[PDB]
Amino acid sequence: HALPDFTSDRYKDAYSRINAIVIEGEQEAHDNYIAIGTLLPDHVEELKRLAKMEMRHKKGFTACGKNLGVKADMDFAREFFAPLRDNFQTALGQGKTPTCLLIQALLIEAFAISAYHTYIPVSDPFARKITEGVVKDEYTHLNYGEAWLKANLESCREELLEANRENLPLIRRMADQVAGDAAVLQMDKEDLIEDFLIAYQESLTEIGFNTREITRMAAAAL
Ligand SMILES: CCOCCOCCOCCCCCCCCCCC=O
Ligand SMILES: [Fe+3]
Ligand SMILES: [Fe+3]
Repeated sequence: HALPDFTSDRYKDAYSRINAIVIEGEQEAHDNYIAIGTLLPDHVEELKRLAKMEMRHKKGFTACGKNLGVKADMDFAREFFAPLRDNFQTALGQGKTPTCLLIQALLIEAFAISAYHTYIPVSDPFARKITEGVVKDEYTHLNYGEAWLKANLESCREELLEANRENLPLIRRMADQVAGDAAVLQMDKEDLIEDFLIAYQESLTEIGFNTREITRMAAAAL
């Protein structure tokens, strides 16, 4: 806390959707951290700094698409995120800070970390430097969210178990929907799943969940 042919129509086609998802994910991260600031007004300056970070990342990932001569399929990306975006919006409107934090700071960050770690060894030299820069910049020891959830665990255990039950399957469906395009990019779905589960288990351990609790939570993916 072998390399694909980056110039082929097959590669560019799959990249148009993967690149769009990463770009949209970064925009949504910016919007979510600002929204979280309305729930945690004393966290506004840290959340503004984290939102500026994600926008820097959005620009770097936009340049990855441009460098390969690929037009990002933004409509596909907006639809890909719509279920999780809807649940974040519902929790936000209800003032459900633990749900908002689990979605953004835990699920989405672990999803991003796994994607970046899996992509790095199979990426083009331009995108590799951008992605490595993004991982060597997803940072505090604990996120605004480990740290707030670690500090507030006793008041929000049941909501966290509910948020996980509702949102972890959405993350699994997202991984299923993009597995084909990820394989075109020479990424193995099993590596993505393994890295996500490890990153998510690490965050849950840090927050104060025990092994049995984590096992039951990870099982909600099915
Ligand atoms: C239940 C296992 O779920 C496995 C999910 O594995 C991750 C597969 O994701 C590959 C698609 C790439 C999407 C990257 C998301 C970018 C979000 C960046 C937002 C920054 O906080
Ligand atoms: Fe990011
Ligand atoms: Fe992030």
